[PDB]
Amino acid sequence: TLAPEDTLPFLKCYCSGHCPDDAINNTCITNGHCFAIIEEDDQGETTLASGCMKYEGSDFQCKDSPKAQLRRTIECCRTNLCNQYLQPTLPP
Amino acid sequence: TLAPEDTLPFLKCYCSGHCPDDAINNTCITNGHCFAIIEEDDQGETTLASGCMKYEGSDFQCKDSPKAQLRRTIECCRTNLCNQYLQPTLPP
Amino acid sequence: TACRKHELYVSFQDLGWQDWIIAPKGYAANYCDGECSFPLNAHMNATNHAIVQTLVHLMNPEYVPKPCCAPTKLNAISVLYFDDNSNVILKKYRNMVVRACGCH
Amino acid sequence: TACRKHELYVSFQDLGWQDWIIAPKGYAANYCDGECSFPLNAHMNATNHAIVQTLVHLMNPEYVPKPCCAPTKLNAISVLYFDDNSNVILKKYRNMVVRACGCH
Amino acid sequence: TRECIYYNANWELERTNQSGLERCEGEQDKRLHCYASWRNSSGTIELVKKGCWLDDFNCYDRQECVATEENPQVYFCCCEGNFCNERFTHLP
Amino acid sequence: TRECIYYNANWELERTNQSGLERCEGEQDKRLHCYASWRNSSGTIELVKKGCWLDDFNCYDRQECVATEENPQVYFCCCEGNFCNERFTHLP
Ligand SMILES: *[C@@H]1O[C@H](CO)[C@@H](O[C@@H]2O[C@H](CO)[C@@H](O[C@@H]3O[C@H](CO)[C@@H](O)[C@H](O)[C@@H]3O)[C@H](O)[C@H]2NC(C)=O)[C@H](O)[C@H]1NC(C)=O
Ligand SMILES: *[C@@H]1O[C@H](CO)[C@@H](O[C@@H]2O[C@H](CO)[C@@H](O[C@@H]3O[C@H](CO)[C@@H](O)[C@H](O)[C@@H]3O)[C@H](O)[C@H]2NC(C)=O)[C@H](O)[C@H]1NC(C)=O
Ligand SMILES: *[C@@H]1O[C@H](CO)[C@@H](O[C@@H]2O[C@H](CO)[C@@H](O[C@@H]3O[C@H](CO)[C@@H](O)[C@H](O)[C@@H]3O)[C@H](O)[C@H]2NC(C)=O)[C@H](O)[C@H]1NC(C)=O
Ligand SMILES: *[C@@H]1O[C@H](CO)[C@@H](O[C@@H]2O[C@H](CO)[C@@H](O[C@@H]3O[C@H](CO)[C@@H](O)[C@H](O)[C@@H]3O)[C@H](O)[C@H]2NC(C)=O)[C@H](O)[C@H]1NC(C)=O
Ligand SMILES: *[C@@H]1O[C@H](CO)[C@@H](O[C@@H]2O[C@H](CO)[C@@H](O)[C@H](O)[C@H]2NC(C)=O)[C@H](O)[C@H]1NC(C)=O
Ligand SMILES: *[C@@H]1O[C@H](CO)[C@@H](O[C@@H]2O[C@H](CO)[C@@H](O)[C@H](O)[C@H]2NC(C)=O)[C@H](O)[C@H]1NC(C)=O
Ligand SMILES: *[C@@H]1O[C@H](CO)[C@@H](O)[C@H](O)[C@H]1NC(C)=O
Ligand SMILES: *[C@@H]1O[C@H](CO)[C@@H](O)[C@H](O)[C@H]1NC(C)=O
Repeated sequence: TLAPEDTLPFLKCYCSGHCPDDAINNTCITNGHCFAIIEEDDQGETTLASGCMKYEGSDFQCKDSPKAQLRRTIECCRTNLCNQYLQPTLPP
Repeated sequence: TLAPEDTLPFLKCYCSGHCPDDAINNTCITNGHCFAIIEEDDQGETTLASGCMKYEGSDFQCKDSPKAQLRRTIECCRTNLCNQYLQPTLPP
Repeated sequence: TACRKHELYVSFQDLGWQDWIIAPKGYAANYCDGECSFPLNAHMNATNHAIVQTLVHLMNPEYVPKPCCAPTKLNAISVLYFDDNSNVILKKYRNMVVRACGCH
Repeated sequence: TACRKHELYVSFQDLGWQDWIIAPKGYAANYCDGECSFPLNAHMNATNHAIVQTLVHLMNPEYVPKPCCAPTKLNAISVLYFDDNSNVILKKYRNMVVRACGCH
Repeated sequence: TRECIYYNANWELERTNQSGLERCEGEQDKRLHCYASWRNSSGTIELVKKGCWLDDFNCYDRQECVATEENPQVYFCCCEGNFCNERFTHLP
Repeated sequence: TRECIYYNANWELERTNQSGLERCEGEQDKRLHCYASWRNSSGTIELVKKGCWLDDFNCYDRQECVATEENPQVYFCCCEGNFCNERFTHLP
């Protein structure tokens, strides 16, 4: 009836880093998944981010980092505000 | 019947600078206009160029240079290989 | 810094076209600027190929460059301009203003 | 240097997806690169807004940047991948390879 | 869903109508205006073109066709509404 | 305009056909191939999926379905032609 890559926005994602112009109380209305990335940039200071995906291409962006210079971990949960109470830790 | 901005390629332009992968004996099959630009880059060495336009937006690209840092002159003729025997000279 | 449709008002008066443009005397041609970095969110409208390219950029930051913040939706504007024989002509110039943006 | 569709073959073996991609084991995802400068020719496929932006860049090279060499035509590729329950699934991923390029 | 009074002095040039009622057609979620442009010279009024116009900042919420330009070659006024192309004035 | 032999072991999962003749549909100016993928284990052959495939470099001008992979989990072969999904082999 309608393709899953152009699916109606229903899922609700939370917002700490990537945060759009119209998110209300840090809430994104999305149609793909909810993601939480714990990348620490080069300098010892560590970062955090929790946001909403667009579903198209998420298959590539939802596996663990294959072979990248820095270390990153991205958990793709489809539950409303699952990225809320999420604290990942990069494995050595 | 069909819009002039999506017009069938018929015009024939000549090729000294901008020169596509499949121009045969320096000839471009276009649908807009034929242009000849005599811009000299900053360094005293002067350049030359003769090629084919895409018609869309040519109204802007076919007037004289309004207020630009360097000096350029672009003659937009719609005759086949008109840019061939064309040698412009920038006016002071 | 992120993929974001910035605001830009370009006036035909300073573009040398004031002699052959009756109206409008300047329109809002929003320009698109920013950077596209992993991950590409919902609002940063991206394609599958943009994601693949920005993933290849991770391993080889020198061989393949990052995708580009480019417009995705455009609108036409009506322009009432003079002709070569001082004839008034109306034309709807398509793809003139930017309505959205995304990583390409 | 000009807007030109370069050639790039990306292999899923070095992208960490060799465990859940049966075939193809790597496809030609041509990346788009180059520079867009005045004038924008017939082969450098351009829009009206790209021309307006690259004309504004002439007067103000600092306020507004040049248009970007970005893809204009894309094709889908068929991928036979594993699922989360070791189930073989075929899917036509749209917008994966680049067929053309232009200034946006 | 707008409607303006279409007038054109070059009807014979492009095989069009010299007058009539033009039903506006524009993109969704966008406003549609009417426009009136004429030639004024030493008290003589000679309309050149009246009709429809796409979304424009210069005529937001204007119920009359008032030209604000100070002595141009062709006077132009844009108005938002239905059948606002009836009259016009040159109040700057 | 190609045509392949569609086979699918997960017909009951997605409410599809376990077999049949599938008429290929692809983009213009692009070739269309057929593909056959099966499971081989100690002399036992168990087909999983046969059908259509878009343009791919790995199966240019191949009249048979020959798998060149050295002992993968699921054998795969791509062939260009009409009804080339009939047989298959594991010659590396
Ligand atoms: C990716 O594409 C989408 C869809 O075109 C773009 O979303 C658009 O974002 C703008 C800016 O926030 C929205 O405008 C605003 O919308 C509401 C209207 O109630 C309000 O907050 C403001 O008055 C303003 O008009 C626009 O509605 C929205 N479009 C849709 C369909 O939701 C997005 O900006 C694009 N990405 C980038 C990086 O530009
Ligand atoms: C702007 O868009 C056009 C149209 O898609 C692109 O033109 C395409 O250019 C390629 C490269 O030259 C052409 O491929 C070549 O065509 C002939 C086929 O006989 C031959 O020389 C080569 O074997 C090769 O296949 C392609 O046909 C052509 N497309 C069309 C419709 O003519 C152009 O490349 C785009 N601009 C940029 C900057 O990429
Ligand atoms: C075409 O051009 C003529 C000539 O410029 C315009 O006539 C002008 O009409 C305006 C109407 O507001 C006059 O301004 C007003 O005039 C009187 C004093 O003369 C007074 O009511 C106000 O103080 C104000 O100044 C203006 O004087 C008059 N110009 C001349 C030279 O008599 C006419 O309106 C134009 N018509 C169109 C359709 O554009
Ligand atoms: C499924 O797997 C079995 C087991 O590996 C495959 O049997 C193999 O068949 C090939 C056919 O070319 C045999 O290779 C040839 O065998 C003989 C000597 O044994 C000779 O003709 C050639 O020198 C060549 O080596 C191969 O030996 C045989 N493997 C075993 C263990 O007997 C079978 O083909 C596979 N089937 C599919 C549909 O993938
Ligand atoms: C455009 O012109 C046509 C043809 O003139 C208009 O149709 C009618 O034409 C007659 C003369 O043949 C006029 O007297 C009428 O006033 C015209 N209108 C009607 C409603 O009969 C036509 O209406 C004009 N407009 C459009 C939008 O096509
Ligand atoms: C998909 O399945 C349908 C339904 O099974 C096929 O239509 C026929 O179904 C009967 C059983 O109801 C089979 O015996 C026939 O072989 C099927 N084919 C024909 C031509 O009668 C249908 O053909 C299958 N394929 C497609 C592409 O829909
Ligand atoms: C948003 O938060 C405000 C206070 O921060 C609260 O009063 C309100 O309930 C919330 N509204 C919505 C629409 O989420
Ligand atoms: C192109 O030029 C070659 C020699 O440069 C000449 O023999 C031939 O006539 C020309 N062919 C075409 C198709 O223009």
